[PDB]
Amino acid sequence: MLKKNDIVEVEIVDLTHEGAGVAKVDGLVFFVENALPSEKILMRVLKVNKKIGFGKVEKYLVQSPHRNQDLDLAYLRSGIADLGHLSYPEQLKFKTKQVKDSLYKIAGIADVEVAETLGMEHPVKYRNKAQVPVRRVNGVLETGFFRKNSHNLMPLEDFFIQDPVIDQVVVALRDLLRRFDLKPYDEKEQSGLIRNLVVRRGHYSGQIMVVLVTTRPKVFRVDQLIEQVIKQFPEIVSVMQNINDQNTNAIFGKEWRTLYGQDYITDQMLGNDFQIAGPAFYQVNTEMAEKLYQTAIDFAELKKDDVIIDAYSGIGTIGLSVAKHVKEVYGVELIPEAVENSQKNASLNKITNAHYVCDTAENAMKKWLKEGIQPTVILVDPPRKGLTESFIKASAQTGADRIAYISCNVATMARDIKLYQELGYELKKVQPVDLFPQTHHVQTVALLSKLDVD
RNA sequence: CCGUGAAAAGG
Ligand SMILES: Nc1ncnc2c1ncn2[C@@H]1O[C@H](CSCC[C@H](N)C(=O)O)[C@@H](O)[C@H]1O
Ligand code: NI
Repeated sequence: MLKKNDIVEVEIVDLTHEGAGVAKVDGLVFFVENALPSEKILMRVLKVNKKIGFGKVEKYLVQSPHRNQDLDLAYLRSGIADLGHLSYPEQLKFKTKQVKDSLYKIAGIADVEVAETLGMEHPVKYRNKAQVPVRRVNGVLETGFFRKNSHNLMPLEDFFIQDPVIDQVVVALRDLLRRFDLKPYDEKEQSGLIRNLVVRRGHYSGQIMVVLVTTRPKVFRVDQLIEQVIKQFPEIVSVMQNINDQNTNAIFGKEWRTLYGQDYITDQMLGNDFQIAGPAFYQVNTEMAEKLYQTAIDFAELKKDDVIIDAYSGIGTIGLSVAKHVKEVYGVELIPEAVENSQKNASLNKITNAHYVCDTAENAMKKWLKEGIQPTVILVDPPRKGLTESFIKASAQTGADRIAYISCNVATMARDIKLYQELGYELKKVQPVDLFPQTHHVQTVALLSKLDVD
């Protein structure tokens, strides 16, 4: 039978969720990276069980017409750009296909129109944030990205999909951590000082926050290292320290300190100014977030008398960008630093009709139900894991006739939609947006609508 | 799920 690195000619017939190539081999399904439909490869088997297997391209016999390369002294996987070998138009078609397929396979919904993916004019160098691990590799302190399904660091200077300024700051920081001989983190030995570098840069403002993620409070010569980097990049207005002392894959720990300047940067979205703290979420592709937000606004058909609840509000980018053309905005957030951004961001743009709280989304709804606040619309933008049942049910009991659900994960979105249908919400429209070009990730906005009156 | 373009291990 087929066993580890036997060699076999196969033809790819489809692309998985992750963008891996599917091949059939004598009853078995094989998954293989950097192989597009139509391509014929010699395939070396990596592992094979009963049913499923994994394979690697030994040689390309015939390459797809849709392959990029061409481009270009790769950029070869790394982890960053797992759809980068695909031309950009086929990326869009793939993401549209992924939304239809999940809607059907999980929600059971065959009967809805899924618009084609709204692509990016220049789908490169788009990321306003870099979270870079710092490790010891072949003697030397290195910045880079983990290989898929590993914590094997691949040294890197060019990151392809990042704002190129962020790239330079990371390389400058790397050169300064070598020269001041600061000690990189080691996961196994549980030793060292420098765990991660985080660099965020305003898309419109150009203001940079640097975060040093470290295992301990004390960093020898930190002020001298700040002074050097601030000389090279005078757009740096914030240098912060995060202390993460735990054996965990979470990048950030509990404690934050300001080593230099402010503990926020300012950026603009939709002509409103927003202050952004280090641990607050901010969409990593601003240009496309602006179209995603606009899309959500147009789906929701707001009027001057509407009362919006902004669940999972963050720093209130959605909330406050609708606040001018509605009656009231009510927002719930998880982490204080972001709510205090919210209240300050309201103040900053002279918005009196937006009301933020700290809480879980469920409780603020419970409090708002008892308080007598009657919302017309619900805007939710949850993380990858989606919504909880408890939130879905509490949201459906407000009588809100419209729900705009913004999602960065179709799997959970669909599950959540299926629930909302059993509580009298019909899925009216769905619009994928390409927030993460060259990756398998897809951003969607779905509009949900009250039929029943209950 | 902790867990955030990648994100082992361990819960
Ligand atoms: N159960 C819950 N209740 C309220 N907020 C939550 C939550 N779970 C996660 N969150 C928060 O919801 C946010 C999702 S990110 C959405 C923020 C917004 N689009 C922006 O651009 O700023 C995160 O900040 C997260 O901390
Ligand atoms: Ni995925």
